[PDB]
Amino acid sequence: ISELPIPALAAWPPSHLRWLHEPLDPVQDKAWVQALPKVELHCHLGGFATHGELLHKVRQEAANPESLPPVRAIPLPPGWPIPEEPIGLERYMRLGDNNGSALLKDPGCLRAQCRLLYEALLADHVAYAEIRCSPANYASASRSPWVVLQEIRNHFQQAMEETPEDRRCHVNLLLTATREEGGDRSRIARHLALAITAAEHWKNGCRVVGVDLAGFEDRTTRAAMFATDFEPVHRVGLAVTVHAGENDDVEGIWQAVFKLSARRLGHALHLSRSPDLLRVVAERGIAVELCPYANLQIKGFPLDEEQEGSETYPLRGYLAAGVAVTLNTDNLGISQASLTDNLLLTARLCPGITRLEVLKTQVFAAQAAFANQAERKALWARLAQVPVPTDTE
Amino acid sequence: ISELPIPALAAWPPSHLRWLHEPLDPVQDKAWVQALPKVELHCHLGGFATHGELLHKVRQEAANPESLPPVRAIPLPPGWPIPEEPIGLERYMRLGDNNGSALLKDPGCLRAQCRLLYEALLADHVAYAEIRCSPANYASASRSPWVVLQEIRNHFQQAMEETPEDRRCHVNLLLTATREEGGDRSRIARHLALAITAAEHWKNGCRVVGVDLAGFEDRTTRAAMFATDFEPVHRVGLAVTVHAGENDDVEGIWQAVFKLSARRLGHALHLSRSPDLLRVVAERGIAVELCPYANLQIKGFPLDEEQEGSETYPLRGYLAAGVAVTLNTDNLGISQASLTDNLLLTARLCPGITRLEVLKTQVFAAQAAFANQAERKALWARLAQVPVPTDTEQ
Amino acid sequence: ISELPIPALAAWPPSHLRWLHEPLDPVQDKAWVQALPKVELHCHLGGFATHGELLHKVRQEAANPESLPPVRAIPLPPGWPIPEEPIGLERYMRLGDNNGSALLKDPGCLRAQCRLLYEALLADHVAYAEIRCSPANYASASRSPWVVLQEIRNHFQQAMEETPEDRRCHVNLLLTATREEGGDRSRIARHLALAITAAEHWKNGCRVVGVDLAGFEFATDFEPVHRVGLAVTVHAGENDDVEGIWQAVFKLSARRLGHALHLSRSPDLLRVVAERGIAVELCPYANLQIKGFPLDEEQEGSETYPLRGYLAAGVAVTLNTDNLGISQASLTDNLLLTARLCPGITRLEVLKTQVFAAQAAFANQAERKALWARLAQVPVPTDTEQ
Amino acid sequence: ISELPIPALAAWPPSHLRWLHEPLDPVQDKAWVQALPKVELHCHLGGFATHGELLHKVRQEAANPESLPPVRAIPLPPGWPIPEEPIGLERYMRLGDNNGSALLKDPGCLRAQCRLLYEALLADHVAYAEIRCSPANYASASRSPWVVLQEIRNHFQQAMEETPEDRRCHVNLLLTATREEGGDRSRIARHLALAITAAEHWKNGCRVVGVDLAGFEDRTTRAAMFATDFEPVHRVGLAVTVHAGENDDVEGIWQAVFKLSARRLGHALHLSRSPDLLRVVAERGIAVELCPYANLQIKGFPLDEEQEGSETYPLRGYLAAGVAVTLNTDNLGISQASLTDNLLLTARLCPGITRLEVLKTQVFAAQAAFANQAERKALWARLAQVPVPTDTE
Amino acid sequence: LLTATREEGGDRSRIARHLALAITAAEHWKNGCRVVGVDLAGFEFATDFEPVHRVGLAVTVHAGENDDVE
Amino acid sequence: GIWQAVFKLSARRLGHALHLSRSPDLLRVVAERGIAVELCPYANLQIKGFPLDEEQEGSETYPLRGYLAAGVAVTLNT
Ligand SMILES: Nc1ncnc2c1ncn2[C@@H]1O[C@H](COP(=O)(O)OP(=O)(O)OP(=O)(O)O)[C@@H](O)[C@H]1O
Ligand SMILES: Nc1ncnc2c1ncn2[C@@H]1O[C@H](COP(=O)(O)OP(=O)(O)OP(=O)(O)O)[C@@H](O)[C@H]1O
Ligand SMILES: Nc1ncnc2c1ncn2[C@@H]1O[C@H](COP(=O)(O)OP(=O)(O)OP(=O)(O)O)[C@@H](O)[C@H]1O
Ligand SMILES: Nc1ncnc2c1ncn2[C@@H]1O[C@H](COP(=O)(O)OP(=O)(O)OP(=O)(O)O)[C@@H](O)[C@H]1O
Ligand SMILES: [Mg+2]
Ligand SMILES: [Mg+2]
Ligand SMILES: [Zn+2]
Ligand SMILES: [Zn+2]
Ligand SMILES: [Zn+2]
Repeated sequence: ISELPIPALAAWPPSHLRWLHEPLDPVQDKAWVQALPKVELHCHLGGFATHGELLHKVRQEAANPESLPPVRAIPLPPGWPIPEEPIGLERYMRLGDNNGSALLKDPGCLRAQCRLLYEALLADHVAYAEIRCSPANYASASRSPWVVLQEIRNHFQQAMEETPEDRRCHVNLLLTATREEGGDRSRIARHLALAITAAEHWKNGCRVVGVDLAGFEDRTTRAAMFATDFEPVHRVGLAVTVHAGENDDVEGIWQAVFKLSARRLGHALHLSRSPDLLRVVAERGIAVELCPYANLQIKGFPLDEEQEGSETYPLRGYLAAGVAVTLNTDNLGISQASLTDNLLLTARLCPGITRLEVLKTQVFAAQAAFANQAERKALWARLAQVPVPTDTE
Repeated sequence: ISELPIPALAAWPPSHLRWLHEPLDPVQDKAWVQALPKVELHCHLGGFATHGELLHKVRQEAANPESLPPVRAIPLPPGWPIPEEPIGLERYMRLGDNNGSALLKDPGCLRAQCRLLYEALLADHVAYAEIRCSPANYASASRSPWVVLQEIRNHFQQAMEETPEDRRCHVNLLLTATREEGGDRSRIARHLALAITAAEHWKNGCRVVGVDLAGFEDRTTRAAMFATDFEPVHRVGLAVTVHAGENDDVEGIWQAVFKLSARRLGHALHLSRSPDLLRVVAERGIAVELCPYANLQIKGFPLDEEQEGSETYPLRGYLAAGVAVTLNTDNLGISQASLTDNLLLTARLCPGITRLEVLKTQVFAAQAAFANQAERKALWARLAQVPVPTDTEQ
Repeated sequence: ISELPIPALAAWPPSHLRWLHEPLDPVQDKAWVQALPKVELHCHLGGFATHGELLHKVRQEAANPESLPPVRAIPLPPGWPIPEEPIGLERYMRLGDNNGSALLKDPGCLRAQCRLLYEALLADHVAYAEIRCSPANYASASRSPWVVLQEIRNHFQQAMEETPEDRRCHVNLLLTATREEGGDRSRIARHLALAITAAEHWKNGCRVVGVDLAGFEFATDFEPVHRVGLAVTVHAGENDDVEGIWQAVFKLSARRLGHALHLSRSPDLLRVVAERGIAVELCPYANLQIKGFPLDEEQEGSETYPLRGYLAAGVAVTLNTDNLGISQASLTDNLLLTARLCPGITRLEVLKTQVFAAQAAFANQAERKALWARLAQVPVPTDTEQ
Repeated sequence: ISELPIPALAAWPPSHLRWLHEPLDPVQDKAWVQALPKVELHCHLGGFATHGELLHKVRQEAANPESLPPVRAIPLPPGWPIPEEPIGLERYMRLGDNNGSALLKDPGCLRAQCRLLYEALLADHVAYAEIRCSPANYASASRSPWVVLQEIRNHFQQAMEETPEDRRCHVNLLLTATREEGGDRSRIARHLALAITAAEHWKNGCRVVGVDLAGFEDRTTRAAMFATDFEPVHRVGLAVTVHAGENDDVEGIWQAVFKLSARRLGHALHLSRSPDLLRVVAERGIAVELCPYANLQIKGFPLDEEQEGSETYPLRGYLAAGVAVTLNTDNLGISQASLTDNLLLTARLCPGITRLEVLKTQVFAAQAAFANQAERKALWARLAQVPVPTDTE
Repeated sequence: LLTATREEGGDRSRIARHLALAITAAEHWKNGCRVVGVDLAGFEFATDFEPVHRVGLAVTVHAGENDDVE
Repeated sequence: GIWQAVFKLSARRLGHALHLSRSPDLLRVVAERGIAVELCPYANLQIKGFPLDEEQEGSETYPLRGYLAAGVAVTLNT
């Protein structure tokens, strides 16, 4: 019974302790997954309402109506949400363009984004979430990057107060730095000053808990990421999370762990190919952020297989290796899946996956989260509220 | 019309122009200096209402008039503000313990501090001021350093908008990297991060224009500050001023100019010892900001000497070497002297200083201010209104 | 129920769960701490038997009996498990000069030293131990530091195979690279290169798991160490700078801090050290004898022992013995004197220090599964009658 | 009379002041500009007698006439000095091949290049000149770079002492480190060491006032410059000037102002592209030295336009932004025109340029010059004799 | 040989002036008496002597007043 | 590269230093400090290629004799 992830999970009927050790079914477990207290660690604010009804619930709430960019017709590929072929990384980002930097440069639209994203998290029974936003991308002449960030924190804090304590998703903000750094260096340290300042203005509720180092994928940005002083952010308590991904550079992942002191690696899909890096990423406690739907639509993986293979999703191999893996959503709108759908899609990507393994990902996520001693004492008290199975056999 | 700093002093009557070249009279010219549109560059906000009737008025404005610390009795040296013998900076910095860290943590006391200070700036006819504040010292559990800073800016911004354009003193903010109390890399990283964010939150009115690198005296405070990357400060447009008082350390001034890229030197009273450093300061146009009363009280100088001596005030020596010298007040309350008084003391401190030297120091200050093109155009328009003399009869 | 660190403490009768939350008895619980499966993370090989009778046993079975330097004179301070006053560190080092570099720079003696130390670990019911050695300190003109290290590993490896698997104490080596503030810097280079080479040589049984740092309390010297999967632990004893623990965590990439008794001074270091999982190695007897702490106080003051404060803050605190012979106290004794130093320490906290050590050990996946299973069999209480 | 650059312009009658604010006429103002006390801050010694009669005058005074290189065929592009199309830097550099480090290696020819150049400076009524030379390029087996530098300084000093004080141009020397790509980084060390030695040797008359980083237009010598430790040249009182490379890079300029402590920038024609860099350059007081003819022939700009544009000469944009802009001649021989000719071209390159703008540029040059307190007090006394207009209406 | 002596927090201009003088004199004279190297009476500064090595000047370290192999 | 090897790697031998004569200062430093230049004739010919069976010393000729005449310690290897 010691193999169980949660201490409260041991004191169950013996039948359920055998059900949890049985492979998860992606069709009949939609109700059990839909009630699990979940943790979200890789969520982008810009890619939430990128098309559909949500894209018009935000545009109808704009402060000024006549300034919104006209809705362009971005054709979602066929087979979507599950494309028959990968669409690449560049096409994946371009899919969500009716939101982000063009729709949320408005007090009204940005408030519909924060408020609509919180209800979606509550609809998925998420107990903790680190939302990744770029305030510097949304700043107009009158709206400073601090004004934008100060409103995002206040909108989420307002949502967290109107809900009861037991149905309350605790939202924390990660500040991402990407895109513009390829043409300047002032922005890389202009964005690290917000985090240091934002990490001190607020001490309770919604807080800026870390700095998200997007742009670690490119090579010139990586030149400026190690050409920047990161000790000031380390002293102030901010944690560092990095985007790995298409660039399959083992040397890049090595520098982040030991030069930037990164505590989480995003989209580390090619980590098993280096056996020496896997151990270091497994003994030091580094948490890997995996996104099932967002990786199938950008890289492609075999679905509905029978036995493990050479191009299988690395979720199973990481768990055996001891790596602390976590399943996330990446882009709730640019993709079409909630945190429940992603957890269910890891039964057609990873053959033989156990239901208890789905619970371990929410225990690893509950330890990788950049929360304090108070936030992480109410998160574990909510993961112990896992619902009893509906079938049991 | 050969060597005239202000260009409005060219259609100047020859009788008055010759009067401009005569030595300044400390007692008679008090009325003329009082009407001069001056520039302030070294003014510590927390040393304004240190004692006297001004200290009390900051204390009935307290939002919570029960947590106010008691009034500690801090006697002044006899003969203040002109002490018989210099008291040193350690004793000097303790005279203003009734205001500062204790007090100014109440939101009401800070608002009175900012508004009362602005009133004293209009009384001296100051056209541009750069107040040095440390928001990290007035912060509490419910008041972060950013909240304190945003309150200080909005108190000065309101006062600016309530004044006519022709009689308005434009106030800017400098963030001070504190003395030996500072030096921790977790504290100098917070001070610079706040300055970078505040340098961009505001683009009109009262603004944050630079960081004051106090504690340069401490040898342990150095090399924690040379170990921090000041490049992001320079990229965002923040100017660096170094508070180089209370020693002759020639190898520290050399590194501030060329490593920290500092643009102003505070209390550089030993520049004449190193002629090589004096040429670099004069040629590169680094402004040396001198504080007459604060220097006389802290370290002492001869007064009313007939001829220039070895220990004489270096104000005229700096001017002869083409150094952009500026005269400031340092601490309005602790020193117990206004900007007008500081200019008049130069006659006693520096023998034979002409009335054109005083006007030159104000032109030097206008060039050394951390002001953008919009504020410079307004400051230059105010410096062209030189008051007409009254005693041009000898 | 979701507060015990092992999913086996929960499924007990109600009274046992109630006896754990009571303060640990430093007398009655002697028979129960002795039966606990402990984990040792701060043990020095050069201080096992520095005087007494075990000095003779190591001295008896040398291989060059005409070389053994004569026994010097070591006055133990008054009583000494527990000194009346601190003796300092530099004095504390010289309390064990009858054993170490001199005696162990002889093939026969070094066999006894590793053979006897493993004997002590078994008697204490230790399921895991990371021993610290300095092979370059035992080298001669015909016994290179590699030869010394290879002998040490096989002596521990031989003992492990001679003991049954149920009672086996898995031992791993931890090379100590000490910063000579006056001495030559080559021995820093030799030790690091020796650990980088030993990392790949052995993959089963006794292994060289990491490098220890007695000094710098060196950033560029440790980049190669991190490539080969070696974990660095930094001594943080004498001196009281925060900037040393601040550059050990983020420049040397340290994963364990030894004798860090002044973390509470800084309020940001405690959060960082308690949010990244950095473990603090504490030695009750060694810290008491070196620096001195109030004992038997009925309340927690300003100078009290920081174990309970660290535990409240979430810092992963382990309890160790540092030097066995020099301190003259076993792991159970160190685990019992903590009650005297820390008033109100519950007996579940003592169980907490062992779980934290299990997560702090430099063992691999296979090593951890044997260590975790062995910790599952927690001994049932004996004196539960009140 | 509150923004007049020169204090002596306030005493003018209030009828010429109206003329002073009118746009510069490049045809009717030839006589007025020719009598203006001018300042030359960018003038290469090796590109003066590159062709024409001046080349043969220099070639005729050689001490070793048998060693004179043959006069090669250098065809100037058609339409010179106003090329029909830009000819580029590399082609522009090769126009001055009949003069340079071929004739100047002869001690006799060096006198002609140094004494004829001074005679061309008095024709333009220049009150202060900063000639930049590379003594290491004219060295021989029996003539070290220090020997060449002594002759250059003493040839200009002799001419300076044979001219009246109210008619004498004060010539100062700048040493150029011309970026040998990798093969010779000892040339940079040799160049900087020569400047430091000469910075203390002479304290009166002609002096070595600074070092010219003409090699900043590269990528490996820019890296060589950025690791050269310019600290010693800063302690001996030497100023630093940097050639803003033809490559449109902003990261180089940011390091020239804050890492090399440069006090001037040469051909900084792309400062407006970064609005944050133009603000720092305008506030710190860095002087941008612009050559109209050298820029119109190398890069090419629209001429005689009736209004501004997206490709117009950046003189007006820099002046409006509060930047210290100076007009120079660069290579006075290769460009085939004088300082007076360059000033009148701004009426064609920059439409609407006023006659008070050219006066401002001379005031900017007088403040950007690397002169001491003695040479500056004599330069201002010469700039106060502004010639009275000959038209007035 | 030109001696570039580090001072106890004294002057730093002479350590650079002597190095520049040595670099110039190494190329100035090629017969008879010559400047053949620089003497370092301090640091016993690694970024201050790259120009010395790039020109072929030999350096001799003038150790003293200490017993340190470092 | 030959500069950083000598003065930053503290090299005592240089392998395949066929372009030493391009920098007279570097050649003089190598000769004076006694740094040995190890040359491989067949490997250099097969990789770089040099004229063969000439009668005089050309610009592209193999740099052995030039290095020996300059006082450099040259070694021939396989
Ligand atoms: N897979 C990825 N790889 C690299 N960068 C990514 C990736 N996914 C998101 N980003 C970065 O995340 C940043 C934040 O995206 P977000 O969804 O919050 O909207 P946004 O900033 O408005 O987007 P955009 O930059 O596309 O207009 C974007 O700048 C994008 O550069
Ligand atoms: N060297 C200095 N460093 C920092 N602040 C200074 C200094 N000299 C004067 N001050 C004033 O101190 C203010 C912040 O510090 P604080 O008000 O606590 O003063 P203090 O000198 O530390 O002591 P006190 O509060 O007793 O006056 C600054 O805004 C400035 O007004
Ligand atoms: N508790 C400690 N604190 C600091 N340094 C220590 C400590 N214990 C040992 N060292 C250092 O580690 C080395 C000794 O390690 P070890 O105890 O394994 O061998 P030893 O037999 O005691 O050696 P030696 O006789 O050379 O001291 C020496 O550098 C000693 O300074
Ligand atoms: N416009 C320019 N941009 C960049 N570098 C330049 C420019 N003009 C000249 N230089 C550099 O200045 C160096 C010295 O120029 P100068 O005219 O004084 O010498 P020179 O005798 O003409 O030299 P050379 O024969 O090598 O061209 C030239 O070698 C060239 O490297
Ligand atoms: Mg010992
Ligand atoms: Mg030429
Ligand atoms: Zn992300
Ligand atoms: Zn001050
Ligand atoms: Zn040039």
